[PDB]
Amino acid sequence: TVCEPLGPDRPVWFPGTAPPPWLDGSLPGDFGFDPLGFGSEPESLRWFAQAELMHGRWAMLAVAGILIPEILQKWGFMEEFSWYTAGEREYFADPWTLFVTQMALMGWVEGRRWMDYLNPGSVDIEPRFPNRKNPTPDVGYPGGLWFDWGNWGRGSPEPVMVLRTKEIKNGRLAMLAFVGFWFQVVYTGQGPLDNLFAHLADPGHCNIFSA
Amino acid sequence: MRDIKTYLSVAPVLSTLWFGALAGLLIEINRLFPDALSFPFF
Amino acid sequence: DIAGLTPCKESKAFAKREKQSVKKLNSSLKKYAPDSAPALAIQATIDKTKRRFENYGKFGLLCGSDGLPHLIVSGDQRHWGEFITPGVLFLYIAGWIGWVGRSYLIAVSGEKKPAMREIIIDVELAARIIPRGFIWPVAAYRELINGDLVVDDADIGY
Amino acid sequence: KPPPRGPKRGTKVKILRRESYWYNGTGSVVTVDQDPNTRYPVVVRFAKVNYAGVSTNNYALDEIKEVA
Amino acid sequence: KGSWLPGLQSPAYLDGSLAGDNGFDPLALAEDPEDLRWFVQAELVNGRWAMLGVAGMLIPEVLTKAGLLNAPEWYDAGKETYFASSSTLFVIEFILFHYVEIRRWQDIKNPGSVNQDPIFKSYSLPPHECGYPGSVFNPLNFAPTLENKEKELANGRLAMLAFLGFLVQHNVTGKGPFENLQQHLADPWHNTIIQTI
Ligand code: CLA
Ligand code: CLA
Ligand code: CLA
Ligand SMILES: CC(/C=C/C=C(C)/C=C/[C@@]12O[C@]1(C)C[C@@H](O)CC2(C)C)=C\C=C\C=C(C)\C=C\C=C(C)\C=C\[C@@]12O[C@]1(C)C[C@@H](O)CC2(C)C
Repeated sequence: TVCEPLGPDRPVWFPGTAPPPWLDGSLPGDFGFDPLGFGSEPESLRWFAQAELMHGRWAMLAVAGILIPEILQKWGFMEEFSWYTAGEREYFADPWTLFVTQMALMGWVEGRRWMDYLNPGSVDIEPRFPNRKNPTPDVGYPGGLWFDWGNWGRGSPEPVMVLRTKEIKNGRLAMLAFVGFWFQVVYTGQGPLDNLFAHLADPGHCNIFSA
Repeated sequence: MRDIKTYLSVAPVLSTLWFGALAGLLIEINRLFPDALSFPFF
Repeated sequence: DIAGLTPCKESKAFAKREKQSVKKLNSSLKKYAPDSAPALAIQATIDKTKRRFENYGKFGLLCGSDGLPHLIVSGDQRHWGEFITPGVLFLYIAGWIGWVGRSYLIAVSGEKKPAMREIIIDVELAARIIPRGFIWPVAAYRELINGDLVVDDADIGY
Repeated sequence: KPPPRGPKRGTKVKILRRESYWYNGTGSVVTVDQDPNTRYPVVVRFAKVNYAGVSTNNYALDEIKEVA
Repeated sequence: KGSWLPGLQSPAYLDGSLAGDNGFDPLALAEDPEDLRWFVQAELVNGRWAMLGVAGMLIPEVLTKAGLLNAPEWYDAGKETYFASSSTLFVIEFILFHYVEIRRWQDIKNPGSVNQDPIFKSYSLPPHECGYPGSVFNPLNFAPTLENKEKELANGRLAMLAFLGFLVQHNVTGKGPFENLQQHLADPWHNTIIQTI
């Protein structure tokens, strides 16, 4: 736990501006950007931090699942066609069965996680053979060799706050990427790589303003 | 922030949202069961 | 056939009403393109009222001498899909609401100035009090058993 | 040493008077004037305001019940 | 004890003295002790008769579909023709039950009152524990210990659940639940609540 208070250690998102006082910069990925001041009170602050982390991780997974199969279609062996139209793809089972199974299992898991949030340490999975003392928690970073078997979130590979900063920044970027992909498919009728190459060929004209 | 929460807990806005939700439920039921005169379940 | 009211699964004036309604609807329908979305919705409402007439001709609805449904609330559960079951359902709902409101008020009575929580509801307490509706028949029951539902000679003040 | 009449303090009282808004009502004593020339020496606050906007008035002891 | 929510604290209503405690009251019904007793007795009786009923549903069905026996479905047994007409056995049931259950209720209101068979004075009864009657009910001298009451209540709760399942599945289908199981084993994905709507 390292703090990033005002000064050179605090590169303000808006140069020449004093960041909101209740934005200390402890949470990695902070730059003093909350003009709406939603993080005014601490309970809301931590709640929004958890929401941000979850959104970032899910958005990373979603953008990977969009990107990789489409390029492996374009040039790779197997041809995974339009992902936006894969939502209605036909499988062995009906979409509602898939939906209810997803909801059951994810409700189980996310409910256990919800109780962990409301009551830290009271719902954890970390066995204890004798004489080896286990690690604690920092909710949002469960620890133990279930979700950190590489021993990366604790020390050695990088000071923690730096790696969490990497994570939150990449997650914000991935959120932008997902909303961009979706909005493009709303407007255009291709995948992300197709729009990409179309822009590469004609950067000067092949844009949103092409029509 | 908490001020806007206590403000949102003031009866006008709470009542408006509650009534909107109830009316939406009723109109959706009517959509999924047109003219619904009797109780043809038992 | 209560007092001679035949069900309009068999009466005729019902068929006449249905015929005239669908007829005026169809005559209105032939003033647009056969594919225009308004004409499409018109045909949709046509088939909708048709299947309504059909549904009414499926649930023993005794039917007037002028071609109109007519409820039979005399108590005979033969025609109960009109009053008895919807009646007890609405009674359940009303008891739900009454009990939850009463319990909320009885709870919040114990504060400094309960008016401040009567104008601005304790939405947290409201949320953890509200779903108790499933208890309203039984709970109040025990209350009356234990006499903790009414009062005897405390009238004003509290 | 002369025994002061009226309840001591904080004693919730039940009103016996008929022609007040709080007939059969539960109030709280706030003081009693020890002067034996008074004619209504106790005074009671309530949690329910009456029509005139007032929330306090006077009584004798006969119109009180020292409930608890 | 086993709070069914690894993070929630159990309310003071269900300490753990009574068997099967898990703090499973998210609506605070039995927070009054006498009503807690009432619902204890109600759960006991409902679970016992639900076990009875679910046995009487399942076992006949499989023994008939096995070819060893022949007996109609539990729902198809009403219209069946017996040595006795319906109303006769029904009124006999009514009188016998209005005796037994009213004695049970009198025991509930008064612990240890109606003990003896009021016909003969010996042979009567050893004093009991409410909800767990005495000699003439447990002939095999089973010790009423823990892990017996807990197993009873758990089996009875699951039996209640299974009975409600039987009833609603007969409602939606009208078929034998074991046939539903066979169709299920054929293809659990092609055979579920989804397709039948
Ligand atoms: C002992 C409990 C029990 C068991 C073993 C079953 C078993 C079955 N039910 Mg069923 N059911 C139950 C209770 C149960 N039900 C209850 C309480 C209800 C009322 C809400 C229903 C309502 C119901 C309907 C409406 C239908 C089934 C159907 C079915 C069959 C296909 C499964 C399916 O569609 O999902 C079952 C659907 C449910 C809504 C069941 C929910 C049960 C709850 C969640 C408790 C069960 C949890 C339990 C611990 C997990 C299963 C235990 C098992 C592995 C031993 C299957 C044989 C279908 C069928 O017959 O088609 C083949 C069907 O159409 N059930
Ligand atoms: C990571 C952000 C990102 C990137 C790299 C792209 C890239 C692209 N978009 Mg795009 N887009 C984005 C976000 C992004 N978008 C978002 C958030 C939306 C929702 C409003 C859209 C909506 C959108 C539509 C509707 C269309 C494109 C299209 C395109 C392609 C042609 C460029 C163009 O005309 O659009 C320019 C894109 C915008 C004006 C969107 C503005 C939003 C982004 C975030 C601008 C900010 C820049 C970014 C933060 C700085 C770089 C970060 C990083 C890449 C280094 C190009 C590959 C077109 C296409 O399909 O190609 C043929 C097209 O028709 N975009
Ligand atoms: C849950 C609260 C509640 C309960 C249990 C009752 C109960 C009763 N009221 Mg009543 N009442 C209420 C609220 C309530 N009232 C409110 C808010 C008003 C003002 C609009 C009235 C106005 C009123 C009049 C004018 C009369 C009664 C009468 C009666 C009695 C007969 C039933 C009747 O005629 O009601 C008829 C039904 C109504 C009047 C509808 C009012 C019910 C409201 C809409 C429910 C309020 C719920 C709450 C505010 C919402 C918050 C929900 C929760 C999350 C907190 C009965 C004791 C009658 C009586 O004296 O009988 C002897 C009578 O003449 N009430
Ligand atoms: C499911 C059930 C009750 C379930 C109640 C539950 C879960 C309540 C849960 C909660 O309260 C708690 C715990 C805590 C609260 O904060 C939350 C809620 C959720 C409110 C009772 C079923 C109870 C079911 C019972 C008692 C069934 C008995 C069946 C019998 C006797 C069968 C008889 C037959 O089968 C034979 C014998 C012969 C056949 O031929 C004919 C017939 C007649 C059909």
